[PDB]
Amino acid sequence: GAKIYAQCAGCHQQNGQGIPGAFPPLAGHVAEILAKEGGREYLILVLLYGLQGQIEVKGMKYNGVMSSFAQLKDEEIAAVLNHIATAWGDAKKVKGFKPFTAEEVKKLRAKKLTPQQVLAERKKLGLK
Amino acid sequence: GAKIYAQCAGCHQQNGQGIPGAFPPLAGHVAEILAKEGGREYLILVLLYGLQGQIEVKGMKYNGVMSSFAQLKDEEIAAVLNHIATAWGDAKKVKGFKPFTAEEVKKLRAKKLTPQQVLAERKKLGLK
Ligand code: HEC
Ligand code: HEC
Repeated sequence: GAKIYAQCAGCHQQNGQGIPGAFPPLAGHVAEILAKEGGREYLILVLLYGLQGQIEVKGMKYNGVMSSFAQLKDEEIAAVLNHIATAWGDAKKVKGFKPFTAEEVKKLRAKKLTPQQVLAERKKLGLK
Repeated sequence: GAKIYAQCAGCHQQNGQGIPGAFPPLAGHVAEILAKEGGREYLILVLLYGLQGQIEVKGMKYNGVMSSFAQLKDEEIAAVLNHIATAWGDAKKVKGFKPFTAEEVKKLRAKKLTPQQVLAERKKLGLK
């Protein structure tokens, strides 16, 4: 569950800062997405389905593509999330959130959505 | 050594297409870089140090960026390095063609370059 995050070095970087300019800050930014309910739903989504479509995160906008892995077993995922949700301080800031879990992960394979579909649900939540 | 290449959801893809404005295609596309006197180090630089800038993709120009695959060890890095290499029929073109002697690397591990910099070494070899 951090080893995973490691399987592809780069993208969102060992630091969570990822690498601003091309990948957004998971860095702490995961909280603000983890606050706003469903968020921990939006996140689940992302790795399973993929996301795309110009977006703004901490003002610097992005527009790129990010793939889904949706291969990693509900397990495999389930983790490399409470990992990016804690492993730079976030389970912190955010209220004692219930961690992640696999049934919830297959609970969504269902959804069987798309890179845009997915943005749509990032729309639902907004910002500031 | 291709399992590695695998750790990466999306990216240059598997059919190794990659995808306009985003990630250029290596499938096919790597016949060329090898057929120069660096094409073969460089890859290591690309891989090793990062790459940033618009460039020619047997047609398109991307403005994308490529994180550094810093983190991986030496061996692993000649693996994929031998994979994108072989995987989509490119070495099946190139002469006195060799395996990414997991050494050919510690060999070019130094320069301590940088994205634009290797963006440089690119256009040195002679491209766009
Ligand atoms: C691995 C090689 C990659 C690549 C190429 C990208 N990511 Fe991700 N990513 C994650 C989350 C939660 C988001 C959303 C952030 C938000 O909504 O504010 C992102 C988003 C992206 C984008 C932005 C999409 C766009 O519209 O342009 C891009 C380009 C992107 N990523 C690329 C989460 C993660 C991970 C967490 C488990 C992992 C691993 C990755 N991303 C990996 C990659
Ligand atoms: C996964 C983490 C990724 C992501 C997001 C990208 N790559 Fe690579 N890549 C490789 C090579 C040889 C090139 C360029 C070849 C040439 O110069 O013609 C690329 C380039 C990119 C770019 C474009 C670069 C730019 O600055 O515009 C981008 C956006 C990009 N990649 C994304 C080689 C490889 C690999 C070979 C071993 C691997 C693995 C990856 N790339 C992985 C990723």
